Amino acid sequence: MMAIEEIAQAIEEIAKAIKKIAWAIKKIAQQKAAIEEIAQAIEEIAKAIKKIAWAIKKI
Amino acid sequence: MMAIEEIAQAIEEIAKAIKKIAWAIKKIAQQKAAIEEIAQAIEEIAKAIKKIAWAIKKI
Amino acid sequence: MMAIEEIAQAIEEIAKAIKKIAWAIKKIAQQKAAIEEIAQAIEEIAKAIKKIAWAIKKI
Amino acid sequence: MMAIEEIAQAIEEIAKAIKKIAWAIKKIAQQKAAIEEIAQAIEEIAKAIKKIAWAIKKI
Repeated sequence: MMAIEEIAQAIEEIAKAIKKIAWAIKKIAQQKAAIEEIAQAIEEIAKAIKKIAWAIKKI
Repeated sequence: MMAIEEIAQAIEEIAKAIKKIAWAIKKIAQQKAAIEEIAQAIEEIAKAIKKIAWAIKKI
Repeated sequence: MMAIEEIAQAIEEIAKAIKKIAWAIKKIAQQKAAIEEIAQAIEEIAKAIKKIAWAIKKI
Repeated sequence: MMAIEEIAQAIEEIAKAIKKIAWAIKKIAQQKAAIEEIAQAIEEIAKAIKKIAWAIKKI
């Protein structure tokens, strides 16, 4: 019970950190067209990882 | 039921975003021999992650 | 039994290696504001992955 | 049955591709002390991911 909830909470933290990485790569691309594509893909991965955390919560 | 299907759908989105990252690293390598090796490996990871999403669907 | 314990031990090793990556990116940022943000996010991911390993142990 | 075996096979492919990434980052570091640390950490992650694939096989 509590173990699966701990896993979901940890996965939520991972999604938040991956979104922070996407923003930083955006700023690197500003300082680039290919790097911007990487940052937008990383943002989509963060969104999907947050969806996984919620589904694990439902389990 | 619906939770495991949500996980598979999210993993499919992750594989699509990782394939987008592989293409972008390819274009960086054009702008490199080692970087091209990284892009080809990332493409194989995207292919394997999509296989994982389908197997989770079967579960 | 032993298989789930093996998975947790492997995930612990992954968290240790991700923390090593975060430190190395810190040193790259010293040699940078965006790169430092990436290193701090990677450290948080390592912390969360270690939490996942312990929860899998409890399972 | 077959779904869990498919997941293990896919995870084995991911470990092989991550080892290929580690070698490429090694060659980038040759072309660096921090980059070499990243490559050695990525190699350890590939080793751990292969251990996870085998434990999933045992499951």
